[PDB]
Amino acid sequence: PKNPDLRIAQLRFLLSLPEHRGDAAVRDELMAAVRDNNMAPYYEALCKSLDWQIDVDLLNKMKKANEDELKRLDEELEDAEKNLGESEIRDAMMAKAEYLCRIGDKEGALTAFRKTYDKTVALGHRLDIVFYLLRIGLFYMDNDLITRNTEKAKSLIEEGGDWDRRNRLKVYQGLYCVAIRDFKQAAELFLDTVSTFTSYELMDYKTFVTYTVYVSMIALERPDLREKVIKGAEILEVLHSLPAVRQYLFSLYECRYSVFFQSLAVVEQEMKKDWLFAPHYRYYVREMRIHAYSQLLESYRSLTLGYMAEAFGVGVEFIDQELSRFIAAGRLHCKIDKVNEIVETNRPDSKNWQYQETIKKGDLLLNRVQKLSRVINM
Amino acid sequence: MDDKALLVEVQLLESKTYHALSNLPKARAALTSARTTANAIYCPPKLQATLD
Amino acid sequence: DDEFEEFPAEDWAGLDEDEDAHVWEDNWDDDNVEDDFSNQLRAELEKHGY
Repeated sequence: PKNPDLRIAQLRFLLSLPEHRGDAAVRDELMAAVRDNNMAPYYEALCKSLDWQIDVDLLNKMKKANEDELKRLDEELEDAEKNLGESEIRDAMMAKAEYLCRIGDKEGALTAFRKTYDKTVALGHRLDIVFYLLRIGLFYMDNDLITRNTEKAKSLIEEGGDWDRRNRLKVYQGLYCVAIRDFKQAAELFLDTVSTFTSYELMDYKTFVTYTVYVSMIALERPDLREKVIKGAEILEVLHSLPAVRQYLFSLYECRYSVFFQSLAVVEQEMKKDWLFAPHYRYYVREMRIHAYSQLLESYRSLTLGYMAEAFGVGVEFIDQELSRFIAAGRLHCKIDKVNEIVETNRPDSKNWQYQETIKKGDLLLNRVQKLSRVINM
Repeated sequence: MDDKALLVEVQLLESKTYHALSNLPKARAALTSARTTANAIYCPPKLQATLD
Repeated sequence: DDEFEEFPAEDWAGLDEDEDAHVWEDNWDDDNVEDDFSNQLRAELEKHGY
């Protein structure tokens, strides 16, 4: 239906340093526009970029003509006949997404889809509206609709058939991301699906595999990710198709940090132009850095800063600053020494960490039990 | 098509490529299908040797 | 249950539009400034030979 993110994120929403404000991407968006003529991408285009040019209404004329003709056709087919369930009405709303979603908006289409959902019985229509409006709320920054539709599908709709919702975790790539959800869950369903994709509507297979690798290597640093993302068959095959992603993954796995950072810079930049850009490109490149640092610091007791810089890319002072910032944040258990130029790891053994966790969890439980006891018996 | 010797050739080639892509389980599945479809056909000594 | 009216229940103005209204539990480190990666790397090794 509407695959290429409508080029709108890369379009003039990536100005300044990314600078993406006019290029062949605008051409691609405009050809996707003129075919099935649309004015909805022209809202902001009626405001800031190509505000009041000749084409702005020179397309609007036959666009309005075509949409009026097709809406008239749908209204005639809806009033003349009385088709029930999955019917010409659902055709009217699916067009209305191919239309007013790409004429003016989702609101009319959301209403029409709600109506036909009240009228229909089968489930793929509900998944259709889920992904329709997930992408629409990626155009207009909507998440409550996505989670409402996801709950409707998973909790209630998924009692007949199955095998569909999994990829609609794409929202979970960007829901709780900068703490827990750019990974963990977003990887455990990408992995569970990479064998059986069957959802080419949202994204091609290669892009899906890149997303899966990206989220899995932040979900799993070396907790035997290899059992699922390196020994994985389909992932390996598509990586044979994608040299850059394969190098970026195996560099981290094979402790080739010098090239892992160059791969991570490339990932950051190519990630800064996506539906995934605005949410967490900064966060992802911080987390992967911390992950690689912890991987190197593990299996070491005291590392010379020079050895780090020569083996971790560059920047003795750069590495000093980064380690300082990351230890200050509480992650990356290690203590950095100055001009002696040593970095000492202070990872507590199992017993000491166990005692600390006992203290923490028991303090939580004790505060809870104290509160409970005091509100009872006055 | 009733032709199977060429079918076995194609299945073996598919398994070879699948192995070359590190897609080992799917390569094994294609090889098993080739073996099944060859245990019912002439399978000349070259094809048998190649399959083994 | 006490409503603690002795402390004025500080009204959140007019429930004005927030920053994001996102679901996005973040940390203290997400608010700093950064300048990509590769620039740093070349800028710190061409002094020694890159």
